[PDB]
Amino acid sequence: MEYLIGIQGPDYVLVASDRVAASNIVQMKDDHDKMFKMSEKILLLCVGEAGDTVQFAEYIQKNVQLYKMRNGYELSPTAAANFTRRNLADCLRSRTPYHVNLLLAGYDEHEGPALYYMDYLAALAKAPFAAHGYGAFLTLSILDRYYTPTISRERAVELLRKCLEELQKRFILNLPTFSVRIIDKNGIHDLDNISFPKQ
Amino acid sequence: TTTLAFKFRHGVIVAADSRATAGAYIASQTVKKVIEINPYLLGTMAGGAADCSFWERLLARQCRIYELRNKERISVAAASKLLANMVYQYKGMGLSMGTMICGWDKRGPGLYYVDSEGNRISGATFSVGSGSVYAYGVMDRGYSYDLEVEQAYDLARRAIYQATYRDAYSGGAVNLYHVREDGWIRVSSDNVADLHEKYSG
Amino acid sequence: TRSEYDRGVNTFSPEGRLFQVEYAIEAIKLGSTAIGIQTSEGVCLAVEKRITSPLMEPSSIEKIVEIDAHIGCAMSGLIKDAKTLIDKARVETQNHWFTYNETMTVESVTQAVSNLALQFGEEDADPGAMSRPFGVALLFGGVDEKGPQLFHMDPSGTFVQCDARAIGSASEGAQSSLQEVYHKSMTLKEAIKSSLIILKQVMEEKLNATNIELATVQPGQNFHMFTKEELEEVIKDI
Amino acid sequence: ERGYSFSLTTFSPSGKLVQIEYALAAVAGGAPSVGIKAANGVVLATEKKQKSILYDERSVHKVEPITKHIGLVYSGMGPDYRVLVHRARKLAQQYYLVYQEPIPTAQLVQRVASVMQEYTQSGGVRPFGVSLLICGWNEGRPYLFQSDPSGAYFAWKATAMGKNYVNGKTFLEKRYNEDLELEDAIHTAILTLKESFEGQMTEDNIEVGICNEAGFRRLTPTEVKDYLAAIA
Amino acid sequence: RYDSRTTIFSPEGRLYQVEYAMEAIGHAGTCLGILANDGVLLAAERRNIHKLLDEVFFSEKIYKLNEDMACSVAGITSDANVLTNELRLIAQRYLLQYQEPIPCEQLVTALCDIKQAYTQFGGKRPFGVSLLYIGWDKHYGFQLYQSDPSGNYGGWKATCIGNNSAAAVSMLKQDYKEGEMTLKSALALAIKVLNKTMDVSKLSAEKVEIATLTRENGKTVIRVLKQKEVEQLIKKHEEEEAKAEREK
Amino acid sequence: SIMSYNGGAVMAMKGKNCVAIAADRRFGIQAQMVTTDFQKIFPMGDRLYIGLAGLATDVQTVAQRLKFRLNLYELKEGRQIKPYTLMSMVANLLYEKRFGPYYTEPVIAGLDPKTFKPFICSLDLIGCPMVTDDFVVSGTCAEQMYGMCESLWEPNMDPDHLFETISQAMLNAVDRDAVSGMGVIVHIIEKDKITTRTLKARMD
Amino acid sequence: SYDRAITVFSPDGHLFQVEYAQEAVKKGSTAVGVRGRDIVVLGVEKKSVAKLQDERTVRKICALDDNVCMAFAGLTADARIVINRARVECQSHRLTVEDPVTVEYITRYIASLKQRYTQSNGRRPFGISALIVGFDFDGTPRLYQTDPSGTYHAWKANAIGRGAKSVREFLEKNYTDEAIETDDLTIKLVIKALLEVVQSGGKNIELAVMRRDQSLKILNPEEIEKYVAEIEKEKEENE
Amino acid sequence: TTIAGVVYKDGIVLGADTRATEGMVVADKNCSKIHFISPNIYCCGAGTAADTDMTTQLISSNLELHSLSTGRLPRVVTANRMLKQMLFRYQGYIGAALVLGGVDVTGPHLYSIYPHGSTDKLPYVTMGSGSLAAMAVFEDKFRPDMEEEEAKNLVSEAIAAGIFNDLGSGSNIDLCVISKNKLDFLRPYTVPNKKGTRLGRYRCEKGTTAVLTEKITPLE
Amino acid sequence: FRNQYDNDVTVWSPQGRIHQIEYAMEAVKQGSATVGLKSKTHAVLVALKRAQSELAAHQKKILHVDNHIGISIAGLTADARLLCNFMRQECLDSRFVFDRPLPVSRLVSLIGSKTQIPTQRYGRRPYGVGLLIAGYDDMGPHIFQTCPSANYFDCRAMSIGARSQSARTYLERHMSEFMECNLNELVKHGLRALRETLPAEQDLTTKNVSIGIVGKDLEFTIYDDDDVSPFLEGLEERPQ
Repeated sequence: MEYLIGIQGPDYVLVASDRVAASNIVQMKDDHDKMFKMSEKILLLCVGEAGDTVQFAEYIQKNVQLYKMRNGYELSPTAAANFTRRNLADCLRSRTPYHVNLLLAGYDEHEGPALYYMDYLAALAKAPFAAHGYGAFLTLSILDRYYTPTISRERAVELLRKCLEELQKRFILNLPTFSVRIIDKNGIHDLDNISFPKQ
Repeated sequence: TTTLAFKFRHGVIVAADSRATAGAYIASQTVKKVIEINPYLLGTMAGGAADCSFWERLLARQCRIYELRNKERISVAAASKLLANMVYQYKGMGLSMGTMICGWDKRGPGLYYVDSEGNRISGATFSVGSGSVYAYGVMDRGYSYDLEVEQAYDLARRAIYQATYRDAYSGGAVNLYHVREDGWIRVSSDNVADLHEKYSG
Repeated sequence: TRSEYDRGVNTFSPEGRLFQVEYAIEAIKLGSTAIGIQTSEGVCLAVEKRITSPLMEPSSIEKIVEIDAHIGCAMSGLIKDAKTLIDKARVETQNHWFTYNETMTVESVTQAVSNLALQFGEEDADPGAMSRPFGVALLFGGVDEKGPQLFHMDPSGTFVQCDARAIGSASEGAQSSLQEVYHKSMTLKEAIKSSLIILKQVMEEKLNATNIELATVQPGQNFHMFTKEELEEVIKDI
Repeated sequence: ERGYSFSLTTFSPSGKLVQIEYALAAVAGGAPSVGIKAANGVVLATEKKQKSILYDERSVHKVEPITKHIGLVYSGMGPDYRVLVHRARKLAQQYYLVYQEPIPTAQLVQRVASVMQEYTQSGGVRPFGVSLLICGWNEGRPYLFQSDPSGAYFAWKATAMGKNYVNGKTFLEKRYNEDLELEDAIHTAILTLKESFEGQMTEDNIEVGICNEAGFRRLTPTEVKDYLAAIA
Repeated sequence: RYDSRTTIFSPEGRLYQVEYAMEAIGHAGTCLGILANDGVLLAAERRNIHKLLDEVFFSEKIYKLNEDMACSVAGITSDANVLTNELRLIAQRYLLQYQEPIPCEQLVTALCDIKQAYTQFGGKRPFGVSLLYIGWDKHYGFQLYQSDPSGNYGGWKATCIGNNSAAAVSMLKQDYKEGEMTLKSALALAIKVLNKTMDVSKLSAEKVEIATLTRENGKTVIRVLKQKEVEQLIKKHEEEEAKAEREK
Repeated sequence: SIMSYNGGAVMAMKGKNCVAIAADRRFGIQAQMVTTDFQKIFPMGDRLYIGLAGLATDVQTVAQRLKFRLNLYELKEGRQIKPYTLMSMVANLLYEKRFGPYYTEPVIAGLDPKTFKPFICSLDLIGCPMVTDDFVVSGTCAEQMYGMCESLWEPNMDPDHLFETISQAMLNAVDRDAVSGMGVIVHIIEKDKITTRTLKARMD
Repeated sequence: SYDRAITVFSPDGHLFQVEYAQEAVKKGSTAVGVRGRDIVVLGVEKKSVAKLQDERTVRKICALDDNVCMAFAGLTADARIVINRARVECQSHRLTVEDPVTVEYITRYIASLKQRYTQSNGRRPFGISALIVGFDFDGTPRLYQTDPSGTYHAWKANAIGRGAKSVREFLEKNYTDEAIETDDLTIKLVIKALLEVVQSGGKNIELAVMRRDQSLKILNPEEIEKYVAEIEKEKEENE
Repeated sequence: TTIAGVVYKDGIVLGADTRATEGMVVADKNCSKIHFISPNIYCCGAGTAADTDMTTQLISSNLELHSLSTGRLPRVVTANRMLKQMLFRYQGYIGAALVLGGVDVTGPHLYSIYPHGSTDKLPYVTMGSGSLAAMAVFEDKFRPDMEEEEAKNLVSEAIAAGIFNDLGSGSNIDLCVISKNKLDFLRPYTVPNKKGTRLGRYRCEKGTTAVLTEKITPLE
Repeated sequence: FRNQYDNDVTVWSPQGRIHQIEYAMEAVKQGSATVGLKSKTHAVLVALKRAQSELAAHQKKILHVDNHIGISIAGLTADARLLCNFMRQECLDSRFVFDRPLPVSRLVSLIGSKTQIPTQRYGRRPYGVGLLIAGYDDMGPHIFQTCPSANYFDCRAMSIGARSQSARTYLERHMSEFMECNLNELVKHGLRALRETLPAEQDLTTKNVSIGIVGKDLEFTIYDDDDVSPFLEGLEERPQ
């Protein structure tokens, strides 16, 4: 399924995602965005069951912006992660459960960067790394054997490039293009994608 | 069903067959798929026919209320999101929907695809229904963002006939619409047989 | 001793009058003058703006609004009261265009709005509704299967088909003038000229472009509110 | 000031709710009751005197237990006292069910105070015309509390409310000492009942309950008669 | 007149019931708090200690709400208890939902919203309780907020509420050096204010209720001054007053 | 098989005037492995700790509502929660949803606040309270740890001996199962110090 | 009589409780907002904090959404409640339609909320008037005044609270098309209107400027001294 | 699980096991199944342990409230009526097999409610998985109008046959005796099988386990 | 004020009257007159239409509820309209569940039950509308007059409203022909009744009268200025 690679640097998190939208037979949109801007210092990545993903993501997004606007300051990324976890857990046992996996990664001035994992049951997890979708099994081995606690930005893009090209070689369907972003003291910034010739 | 709607520099077209079937026997061959919900906003057809008609008529009521309350025409994005939410609370107990929200507003000609499953996705090329893949192949072979109005019309008719010809659950008539800053227009309606004669040679 | 019966709408006077409803009726005279006239060619609605300050945005003050492209409205009374009334009327017209997929007649429009009205003393207000009579008099005009039709609505919920009705502060005088100035064969242009004549005779200030809002509904076109240039054209003759 | 002594949801321009004060005045007119906290336990007593000896004194009891170690006495209305007992029992037993542990008396007083102040929240329902005396022993400590019709609750080394409560309070503050023993506490309580009993207490004319490490128990008529004879 | 239920508007616009709920705090016990450079404290008066109160309590006018939240109360006892319980409920609901101690401003605004809702509508008498919340938050360090039965609030570095509150706060602002008091000088200032505002020539430590909030070693500790500690502080201020007068 | 959907392994131990609680660190879905920082052991006090076994998100939810209600109780009473009240409290928290049961089987351990007598307790999915004088385990490794703690435990076990016994028991028990493993956290708490450790077992 | 009842018409057809709530705004504080070509400005008189109040929490000007702001005059608790409700509604509107809330929609919601709070007994009307400002999607400058009666109106530059009549006349006499040519001219007009009633200057004034989607920053108390230096400079310049 | 109940000449004797099993693995060997309700009535539960526990505390609290409101000792018919009403309220969704026996002003009484919610008054009755062996003994050796000590050993050998004919019961025996002037809560009455002695020390001394990191936090 | 006994329907006078109910009764005396007549097989409702001004239409006083049953209102517009929607809903419910027309007596009984609740319970104002009910069922035509005191009467005729005593005494003079009259005869009798109600300066014009007729085979049909024209052509001249 759709991919979400978030890796935590010494003072940054590099979060990555694909840009493919398909309905069970073919890619309708070639520039899909499954990543949502929680605030200036936090972003959300939600995948899994489609349709539920988008409205749930905007509901959480508007909840967190409601918070940052009613109080004048945005949540800490850990607080936002726990908020989303509580919301989805409360809606879990309800008669309309939300079977959507999720990722959450951001930065805080007081402590530093953070990254959080959510299944379609939404149990929390903080790691210097994260992956979602059916390719997660494929690139988890790269994620482990190709990671050090001191990933540098250029080596970070090289490592995500390695994971990306292993997806392109191994994963069954086609992932043409990828969104990857840097989160640091200056906030959120967007980086480029990859492509591969076959001629 | 088979609906194709692709966006280009000049505007957006929409495709529609007219064959309605209940299993094997064709229920009707004179079905208007794309709904003239609003004079500047167009809605498409897929899934349950009555589900689509009811939901699009609800959306038409909603946009008329919006344009009469806010005294401004509703955004295409707003209409697509409204459709998505109003059908979402119905998700899970028997809804069958797939629909394109197509129209031109202040943010340029817009197109979004809504469905019972839950995707409200934008994008240039939209094809849903039985012959969605057949239309997708010909369009992606022929899609260029720079299709001029007459050539866009010609390639539109070409791709739509290819779609209605390659499918087995499609037939009857053809519905074609174009969207511009003054609203939508009914371009043409060419039958399967006459257009067969035209496109055989 | 009336004082024991004005307190509350559910009281009956010794003369059997609804004093709360009568007070709501008289509260219409607090609003600005609105004049609507019915002609074979259509209906035109003329109103006074009563602009408080030149810095005001004239688009904000709404004396005439559209419930549907085929029908028109005029207001006199509380702004918020009429806002709820007009929103309900628009919701109802879309309800009809949903249920029967047709354009619903102006008499039925005033029927439904009066159904929302006269509901102040109704137990169905448990979810929340008017505990007090609605405080705006409504002027409904438009074209339906019976041709051009104009209906005047009373905050009590009563409606009457009127060829030419005037509501607002100068309802009595404007009605008296319309009584002799109205003829059955009056054309739309001469009817609108007469309406602005009555407004000039009635309004507290001079007639300029920012003193009058003008509306027209004809079988041919849809609801048209006179623009600045159209208002200037129709006022330069007078 | 008169237009504000008619509802429980309107503040008097100077002070506070006057209906609460009137409920307190109803309390001060009730049967005198005295509670005393000794070093090792607590004792609370009241006078059951009523005309027409035809009345069955055993039929009703002014001192009732809430649980195995909590007892209460009142001063003021009777039926309101019964209702308060019912609500207190329900609340204490709910706490027991939730926590499977005997209810601490401080929490019981807090909850009963909340329930009685609930009746003071809105109009149409009068506040309880009853003040409560709560006796309890827990964590090696005897607790004595007073619950108010206003929902206020406070502690008391030894207090007395009801009829002639000021004289009883003066007597207690001129009698009570921090090192008092349980039996001497009962003696002081019966003496406090006496100094304004007005009519020669009998074994059944008064009613006294006692709580200690062994829980709370209302004294039987025989022990009451023995203590009355000992005091004489 | 317009002294009926709170959902009324005087022709001049005044909400008379809310006004009376305001002036009613003047009948409550005097309690204050001030903001020190590296500490915050709450000082309160024990107006009712006649002879025989068991003092089976941790604090009467000061009520703790959370590992980080503490407040002082001034109003009717019933509304006081209700307000404290709702404070606990809201603070811990925020903690459960967000897995972070509630910011002082957010909890204060929550209480203020409840209090306003109790005077905005419903025909219910407004909570006649004025609160002095004390607490710490990573967003602004040490903060002190003064509630209000009307439903308003304010951030203050020095505020007294209760009987004789006007004179107390006037002299407090007369003798406040912002940004340059530690905990010790703040304690001395609070004790002097109590000396001037209470109706006693020598206030007893029993009549005084002081709780101090301080952040250290990564954790915020809320402690009420023990009897030994409060008596030492009052005796120190007493000999300090003696020093001031003998020098005078 | 709901237990196998996420799994886990917790154990509680007590000794002479001290308590030791141990828990697994693995977090993973029914088939695939994701993280190793899952928190099954939670501090209900300075000397009170609760271990949870069940669905991961159900574990976190019950832990958070427990912390909320426990802070409510602590604020209401002002006293430290005595662990039998904690066991009845957790039993109620699970049981109050009998028709909607949380498929979570938790565990608690601690000491009496006054006499410093250690106490442990066991809870069932639908909330059956249970207390043992020796030991208690929960998770997917119930059989192995049960058997070898029966064969290994001795009464009146000294604090250093308590730490050694809990460490050996938990490690050699987790060597016998796969879904729960790859790192175990061990918390020994005594009335004087709280030494928080993590024994070095296999990372496999 | 007819005054102590929210939903009782007077014999002369007035809901006197509504007008009394409206008059309650006149006892608030002056708050004037002007919309320019690319800017909208909010000038409010600030209560001089005596010695101890934390000005961070005395917020008179608050933003409902990233595209709308508002200043209020009236009871602060009512203003806080309406602020919370209106920003919650902005977020829910973005939930329903995904696009930024237009000023008309949020002003209509605020007016409808106040109205539903002033049509039944047991519900006291919101005795606050709020000046709604913001830009639409196409960046058109719009400013709205909401009245405790539950109505709203579009104002190019309005003032509320005490002395609002004097500021109204000042704006009538000074609002010109060229007075909004530049941001600095709009600022000069708004500070002039403010100092009309708060003549002390310097402090006791708060300003906020919204340009074409800058997520307005309130003018911080470093260039209010600079901007008032500019104001005094232009003031001694024409005289 | 085994619950048994007899009426003897003067009162009631109750016998309960102590083995609690989840699935096919025993959970605990010394669970308490004799449940305190009243100082004059007692109950034994079987089936879902949590359901038995919670229903027993609920009925005990309600019955304590009843007795305190009345001031009289509660009667068995009252307790069983509320118990059966609340059991039938859930209509078998609770797997709680309880047996209720006690003494009132009318004499000894003993009732047995199956998990579905049916009851009957019996001089002698048992339930549970090991109910077969207990009731076989109940027909084999039981005698009515039979004295206290012989009641004790009767119930003891009945529960002994239960434990030695069923896996889900044993390792302790506890008895509750009800009388108009006696309440004997024997717990344990007699342990039937003590765990065997351990022959080999597994040698768990110091230094046998390595650790990753240290962290010291003092308290008190 | 000794009339503190007329501020709500739930208090009795010291003399045992509900003055609020009496005021509601007198309320329908304000509305315009309306008289009904019934033949062997035909029942007529004739009312005097009133207009706010001559430049506007006359207020409708004859309301159609069902093909066989018809009503005429005199009093508050709001209460009468609400009663009319209630009537229509009940008649439809009867047609749906029983497939038979609602009996006139049964309809009026449910009307009384519905309108008694405001009279008995605090809350809704008493229904101050005088209703004239004319329908057809098994035993022929019925005329039912439902007084706003939640009471109803089976009447040969009734005039309710302003100056209705003149029509009442006209019908009191003219019983002897009502039973045996045909359509035209009863219509002219009713028109003479209204003309008795109407003063000298005014006459029953086309816009002034509203006529509703029901019968065994003829549905409840209401006539207007052009429709009342044939019926008023047979009308005689006013005996002035």
